[PDB]
Amino acid sequence: MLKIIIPTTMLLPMTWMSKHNMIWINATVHSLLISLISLSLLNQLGENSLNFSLTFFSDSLSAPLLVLTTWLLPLMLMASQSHLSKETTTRKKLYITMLILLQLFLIMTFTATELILFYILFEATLVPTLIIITRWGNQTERLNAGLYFLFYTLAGSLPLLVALVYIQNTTGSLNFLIIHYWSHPLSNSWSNIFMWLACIMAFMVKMPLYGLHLWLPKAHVEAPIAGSMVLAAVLLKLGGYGMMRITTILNPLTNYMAYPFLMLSMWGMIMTSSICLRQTDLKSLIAYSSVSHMALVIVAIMIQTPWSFMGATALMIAHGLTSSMLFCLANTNYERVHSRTMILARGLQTLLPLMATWWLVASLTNLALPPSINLIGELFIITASFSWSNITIILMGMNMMITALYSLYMLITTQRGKYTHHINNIKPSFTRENALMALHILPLLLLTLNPKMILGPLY
Amino acid sequence: GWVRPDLGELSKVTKVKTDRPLPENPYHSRARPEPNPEAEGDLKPAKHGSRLFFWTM
Ligand SMILES: CCCCCCCCCCCCCCCCC[C@@H](O)O[C@H](CO[C@H](O)CCCCCCCCCCCCCCC)COP(=O)(O)OCC[N+](C)(C)C
Ligand SMILES: CCCCCCCC/C=C\CCCCCCCC(=O)O[C@H](COC(=O)CCCCCCC/C=C/CCCCCCCC)COP(=O)(O)OCCN
Repeated sequence: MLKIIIPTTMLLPMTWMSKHNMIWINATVHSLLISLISLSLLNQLGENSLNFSLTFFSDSLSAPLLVLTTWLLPLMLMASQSHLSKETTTRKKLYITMLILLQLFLIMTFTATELILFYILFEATLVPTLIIITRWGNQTERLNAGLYFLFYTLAGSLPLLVALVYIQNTTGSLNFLIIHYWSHPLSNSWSNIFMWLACIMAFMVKMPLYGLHLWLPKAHVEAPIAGSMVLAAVLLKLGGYGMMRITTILNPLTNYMAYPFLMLSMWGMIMTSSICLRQTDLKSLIAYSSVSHMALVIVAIMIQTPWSFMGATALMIAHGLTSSMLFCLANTNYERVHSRTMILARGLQTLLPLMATWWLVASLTNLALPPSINLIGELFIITASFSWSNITIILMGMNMMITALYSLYMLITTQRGKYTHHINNIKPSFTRENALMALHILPLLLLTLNPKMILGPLY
Repeated sequence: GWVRPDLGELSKVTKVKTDRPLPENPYHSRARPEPNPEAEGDLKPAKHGSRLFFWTM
């Protein structure tokens, strides 16, 4: 794992010692190179995970997440360098440094062998994200958003810290392999109930679970474009990865401790999808869509079947790509017209045709058109839920309809009709923006050909 | 034939010959508790270092 990690660290002084006009070029080139090297973790043994050393290991659950992180960094650099043009050299280097530190923390968190190291890195991701949001955020509301993002997260994660140190005192280890091989059932007692809650609530608030989701519209809407990209594509998946890891010590209690979280996630799926139908802000709509998708992932993890875990992995990856693409698409128009309101600019297909094609493809993967991997994940989760109880189809069926509705609503409102007469500063699409969209989209389509790579450990 | 002792003589510490046996336990002491065993052996480095959560040294 050292081969991936050291170069990422190297990226730091490479950008601090670069000429003022070459920072973006250098960072993008070597980020792409790092992504290529990482691509080699997808070779998986089968029966067990690849254990590089005592400290790091890679899984089939882990490999897809790492490749997505490393691939997301150059895209964030492409998306950032436009609105950061007026910035001083030192502040541009500081912004790139924040992004690099975030990538470094993320890679380590996914591959840490034991929970305490996972916890420390999973929490260290908070600092660069908060700095990005509050320092480079466009609006006044960013300060409030930063506080919401911090406090919601820490209120969940500190009980997890207490629970983890208690578990290592009683078991003797927090190493994930030892944790798995020496697993013993959790009795049904008040102590075990609160241990379960303390082990679960941090990852629940990271997802986010419905009702503990209020930080996400704030933080995802008030952040700069790269902040939003990394918040939706990767940082939401920390909760899913951590839950998939931690639920091995929680059996057989999960059988009934999962009921309220399943109820919240299914009904709130319906709720956030309906909310997307009456939204005046375009980033707000994409944020709530992310919430709806992660509710599906929460259900999949709580019901604890091989098909549900496979579907959850596929949906996490597909959501990460699609949501980042949608945020970038919204940001291009925002850059044009300097407002987030969805009905301000209309009929953009008449003015920007290729960007309208990108819009259509992103909207089609958001509603999970077959045979995209979005539908693969959603279908696997829906089947597992059907096995869990046949009545889930009603909720699942309803959600599919509302998602199609708001996806095509967004597409029709922004691209179709007639253009607003007054706005006359809509310039042709830049090569940078088109290439950013293609680099989001091509990987998703390519993934359909080889579905097993994003499927996970259960496969 | 009595000679008055000179200055400084009655305050001498002198020796006494006696048949009285020297008392063995004039304090009536109990038996002292046993000490703790002791430190012994060669010092080997701690197995697997410190063993703090994730540290390998
Ligand atoms: C808005 C989103 C927030 C996040 C959602 C958090 C969800 C947390 C809810 C926790 C799920 C259930 C908790 C415990 C499981 C059962 C609870 C209890 O009511 O069940 C009965 C328990 O009996 C009684 O109900 C006692 C509990 C009643 C006192 C709790 C107060 C509940 C009021 C609701 C307050 C809201 C809590 C959340 C705050 C936001 C079962 O009978 P019994 O077999 O005997 O007890 C089993 C435990 N044994 C085996 C050790 C004996
Ligand atoms: C952003 C919002 C997130 C909010 C999350 C809050 C809930 C977190 C889960 C519960 C937190 C505290 C759990 C304690 C950590 C686990 C430690 C443990 O398991 O030890 C238990 C101890 O269990 C406890 O003491 C826990 C009692 C609760 C004390 C603090 C109460 C705080 C509020 C509790 C309810 C809220 C939890 C769910 C709320 C979710 C958020 C809405 C058993 O050990 P022993 O003492 O040795 O018992 C057996 C030997 N006789």
